[PDB]
Amino acid sequence: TDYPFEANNPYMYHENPMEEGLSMLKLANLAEAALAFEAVCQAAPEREEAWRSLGLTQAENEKDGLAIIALNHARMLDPKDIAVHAALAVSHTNEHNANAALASLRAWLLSQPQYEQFFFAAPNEYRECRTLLHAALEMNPNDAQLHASLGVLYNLSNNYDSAAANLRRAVELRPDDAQLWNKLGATLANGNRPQEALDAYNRALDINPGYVRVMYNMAVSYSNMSQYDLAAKQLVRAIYMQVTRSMWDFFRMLLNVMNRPDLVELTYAQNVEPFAKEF
Amino acid sequence: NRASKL
Repeated sequence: TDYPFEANNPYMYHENPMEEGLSMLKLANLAEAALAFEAVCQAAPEREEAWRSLGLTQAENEKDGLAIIALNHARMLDPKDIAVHAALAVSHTNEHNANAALASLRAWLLSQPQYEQFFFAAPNEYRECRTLLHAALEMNPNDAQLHASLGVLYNLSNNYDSAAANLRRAVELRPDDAQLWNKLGATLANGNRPQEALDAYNRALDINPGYVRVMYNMAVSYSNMSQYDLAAKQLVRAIYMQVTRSMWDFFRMLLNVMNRPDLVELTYAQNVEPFAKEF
Repeated sequence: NRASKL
């Protein structure tokens, strides 16, 4: 396997870890759900729903690398699972895999029977995607996933204003969708509008209190605005909820900038408790 | 400065 399964996974022993993973997702316990889904992928690697759920969870748990590995299994097993193509496009965009991101969006659109009929990293592939999505928008004008998909595409080319407009329309249409609010927030954040981003993230966290990616993104935006007390608080939540070293290193920089050398030294132990108390 | 994630 290309997937680095956690050793000593207690769900390996369980009757029905798939059910348990789904229930963990409903509860929003992402780390636990991922482990449960991992157990299913180990025991039954042909189970496409298992890889998809794993991939989906890992990306929300701020692990795009692990997400991609899992989603590619899902994509092999069911090339018409559009949730898999959608998530691959998102994680590849985050990872700046331009070609792979455009391949996923295109597959996302064309895998739907409904739809089946400059940018330096991948110029023509980009134009094609843009054209296909706009043509689809002509066939189905108020489709929130089409607007969201144009948001992903426009993030890829750093056209954060067009991305934000499309994604704002998507959340107007689906205001209880946690992923859409996070996507809008990330867009706004990357487009140097972190205050607005934080409002979107707050909506996302209210829907899914276990959305570790949103928590991380909030640490990022607060750090960008140099509100380090607020960044530190969100980052502690993120680290605690995630379970990593990259986040601890980011946390270390916050503690340094705020002139807390006593706390910086404590980050190597990687115990979140003194920091949970502190913040 | 820091990148945000979709």
